[PDB]
Amino acid sequence: SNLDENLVYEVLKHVDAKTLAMSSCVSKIWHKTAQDERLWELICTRHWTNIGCGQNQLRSVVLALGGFRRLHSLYLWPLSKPNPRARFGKDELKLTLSLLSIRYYEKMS
Amino acid sequence: SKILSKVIEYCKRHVEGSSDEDLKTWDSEFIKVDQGTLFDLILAANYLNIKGLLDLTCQTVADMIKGKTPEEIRKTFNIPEEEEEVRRENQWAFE
Amino acid sequence: IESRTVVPLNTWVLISNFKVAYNILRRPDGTFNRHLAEYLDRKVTANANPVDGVFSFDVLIDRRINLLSRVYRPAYADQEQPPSILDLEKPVDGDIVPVILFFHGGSFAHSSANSAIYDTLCRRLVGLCKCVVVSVNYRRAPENPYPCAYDDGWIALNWVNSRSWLKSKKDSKVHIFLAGDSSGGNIAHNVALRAGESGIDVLGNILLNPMFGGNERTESEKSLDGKYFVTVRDRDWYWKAFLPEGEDREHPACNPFSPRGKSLEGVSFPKSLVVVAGLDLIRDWQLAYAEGLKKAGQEVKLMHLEKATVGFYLLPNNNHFHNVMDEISAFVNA
Amino acid sequence: MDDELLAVLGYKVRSSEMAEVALKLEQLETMMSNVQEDGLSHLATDTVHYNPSELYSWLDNMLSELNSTRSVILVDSQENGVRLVHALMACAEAIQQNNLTLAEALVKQIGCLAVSQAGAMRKVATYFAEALARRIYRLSLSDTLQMHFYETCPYLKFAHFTANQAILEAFEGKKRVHVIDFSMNQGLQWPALMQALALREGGPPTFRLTGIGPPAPDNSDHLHEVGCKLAQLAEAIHVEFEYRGFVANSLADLDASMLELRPSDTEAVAVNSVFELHKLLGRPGGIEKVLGVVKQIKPVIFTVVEQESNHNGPVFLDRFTESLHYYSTLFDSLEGVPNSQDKVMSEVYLGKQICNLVACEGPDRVERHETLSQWGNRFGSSGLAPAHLGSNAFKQASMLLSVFNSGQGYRVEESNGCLMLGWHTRPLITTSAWKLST
Ligand SMILES: C=C1C[C@]23C[C@@]1(O)CC[C@H]2[C@@]12C=C[C@H](O)[C@@](C)(C(=O)O1)[C@H]2[C@@H]3C(=O)O
Repeated sequence: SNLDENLVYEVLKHVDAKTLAMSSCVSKIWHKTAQDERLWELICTRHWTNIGCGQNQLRSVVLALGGFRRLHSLYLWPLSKPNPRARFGKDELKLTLSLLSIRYYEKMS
Repeated sequence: SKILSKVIEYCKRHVEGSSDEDLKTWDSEFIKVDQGTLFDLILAANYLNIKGLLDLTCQTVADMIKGKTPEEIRKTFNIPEEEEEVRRENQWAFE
Repeated sequence: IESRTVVPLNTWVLISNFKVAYNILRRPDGTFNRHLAEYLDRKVTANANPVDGVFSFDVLIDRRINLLSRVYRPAYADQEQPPSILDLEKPVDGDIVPVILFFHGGSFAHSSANSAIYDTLCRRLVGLCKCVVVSVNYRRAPENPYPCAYDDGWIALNWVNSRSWLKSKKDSKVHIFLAGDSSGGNIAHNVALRAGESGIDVLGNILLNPMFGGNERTESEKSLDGKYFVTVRDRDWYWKAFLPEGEDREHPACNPFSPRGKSLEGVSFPKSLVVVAGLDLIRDWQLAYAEGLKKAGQEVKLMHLEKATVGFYLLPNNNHFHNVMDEISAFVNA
Repeated sequence: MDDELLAVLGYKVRSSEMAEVALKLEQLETMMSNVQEDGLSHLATDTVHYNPSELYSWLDNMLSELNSTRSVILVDSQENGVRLVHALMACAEAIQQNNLTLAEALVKQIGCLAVSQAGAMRKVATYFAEALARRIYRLSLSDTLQMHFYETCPYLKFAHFTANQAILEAFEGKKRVHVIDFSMNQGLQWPALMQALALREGGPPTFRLTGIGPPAPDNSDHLHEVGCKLAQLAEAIHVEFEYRGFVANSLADLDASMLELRPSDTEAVAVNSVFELHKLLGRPGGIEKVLGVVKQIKPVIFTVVEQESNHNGPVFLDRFTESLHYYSTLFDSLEGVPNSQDKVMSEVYLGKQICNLVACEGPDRVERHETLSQWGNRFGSSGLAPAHLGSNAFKQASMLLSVFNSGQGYRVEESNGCLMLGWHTRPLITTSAWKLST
């Protein structure tokens, strides 16, 4: 039916990664609420047991280079596509964020 | 009211580890009875500002949403540039 | 304390280092640390310059599965200059020429044809037996559990049997001897079975501590447990990783003489040379394999060494290595 | 002296350290019996391993934490390839015999064979005949080209990420840093390093960058343009930035006085060079002057990425033979890559490399490749001790070969504290890091 912004932020909270991106394509209101990067922030944070750096610096840097949605779609999904058992650690985060920064620099001109 | 009596019979039970599994069985019977009125049970929760019931009732909807195709998600709750844009931006889910 | 007085210090160091590294690389939930395993693995590269009368070169046999083999040949004595690219696949001159098709060990999970312990073994085989060797690089478990190795072996054999430059002038045929180490010996046996079913005529078979097992606990497993570099825990780990899902250690790939297996009566099989180590955790299974070969109506020359551990053939500092090499040379040039 | 029986197997253990090593192994065993699975997990995922060959150091680390070679690969081909190689080796010897009459026919002969030939050998024959054609007559776009080499081949990304880890590890504990890029190009290595210092524990330092580029009317300002975009990136992630461009015909035209270096204790210096030092061997005495300047800089790390081959022999048909094998492997790796304009412009980039390899001589020939054994001899005489690469760098290079390359058979190997990228068992490039010997 019809749900409010904070209502979608609650129902679309417990859907993890694939089903959220599924729900990014259904409803315009849910489209906008899925472009919200806090759900993807939580999704990406679930992949790591210990990022090794504070969340305060990580969130600003990742949103300054394109956001969490693009970080998940472009790089994390290749790294999890063959086997979803393994949990990402330091090296996976470093690799994906370096690729994201290089991609941000490519668009810079 | 019906949703008022529902929140009483939920929250005194809340007042009333191993308890959570049969609590979730009672919750299954609950959202079975709370079906239909579930979506307006969200509005009742917003009226009341509940915390545990809100998470529990959103969990059931989330458990539904899992693994349905676009029009499936449509017909469960009765809900071309943008279509192709979202399809291409989320292609990895469909790939 | 018990393994120190049975092997030399260098062999002890090598095997203990391998054991502790593999202990680090094994994870209880059935997953393998592949990146660290490849980082810790010591490897070499092919060289077309003859060193000590042997030169090698790699051949990409298959591209869809990335199947590769390394070919070891004796140096061309007639010529003086080092061989060129065209000289690599030069026809052999000789009435009889045997080619050994070798599979390496590692319990279906470790090592490669490029490893610095199997390259040395293949070079020594060429030098001593006076032949040519083809070392296969088959897929490994648990990423490629089963039957990936048994298909890589079949493809490599089909390739080896087609090389017109490996034919012999006596009868216009290729004389292939299947050889395997540890798990490779396992593969060798199975490959020979397949070679028996088709038209390929394998003439001999060499097994060095072949890898076989079973559900029951033999007396060697109970008595010898952790005494010499091997424990039943890691043996069961490797059998679980290699074997398919929902199968026990009585699967025919584990025990060839299981009731679900196949009978070796009325079946054409090559003559076998089985070398069984004495101080081995799984000695009883290897002796049972030899006995089953003898009682199946087949030919086999059992070589039971009383005080031999695993990996005695990786260093030329013991009498067992020399005896086994002499027996292999006599078995080949017969 | 090492143990001969074990050194053949790939392990460098002293003969007089044997007992000690064995004792350590015993100790290790006991600890792994006590600390058990959890501790072993710490040994796998929370540890960085260096130089596995040195058993003493590896065991010490584990104990402290718990407390001319010719490599050839034959891919499937046809006898027409042998006829092509026979024709190609016929012209190289004929042109070296001062024949210059059979060479014209032989060059024409190669052309008639190539059309019938199909596969990667047709491309290698076409590019070698053309370079053989205009050598006979000699005794008788660029920015987009290095771009197209990025999204198609994995050698540039391997060089950047693997060198960044060595620089990042050496920068820990410093408040001001300065890196000098001998191969500044378009500055694609550095955006990935800047984001790593932003998320660094303890606080990002002050990042200063200085690039050096080849002369051109536009490349003088193209280097200025590059720093314009890097300055805007360093502000989005809150990093203090500084930049200064250079124009120089050759790296031998440099000196330490004009790099504007503060004291090294105040600002840490790290020199970088990717695919640049081989272009300096054509000039006599060039490599010894540049390596005497790097020592004058006194950096903390110097990462070099080169090509693993011997294409700088004093005999022409020797250079011709090795180059034909090496560029046959490269064109074999690209055979399965899907056809695209990036792929087409990649072969032209390599075709210009082949053509400069055999047609030119003297300073005009810049493709003077060498092997790590030869390269390590030059650095060792300068005074640059090796800096070993760990398993963290190895791991990322392996996952790098899994995002963009999927079915292609590229492998990473460790050797003598270095990293190599090759096709199957055939090495192609090598990454090494060096430090001043003390
Ligand atoms: C876990 C293993 C694997 C061992 C036995 C051990 O218990 C420890 C030592 C391993 C080994 C080391 C190197 C060789 O590849 C091997 C065949 C051997 O002889 O000894 C390897 C051998 C084997 O493959 O069975």
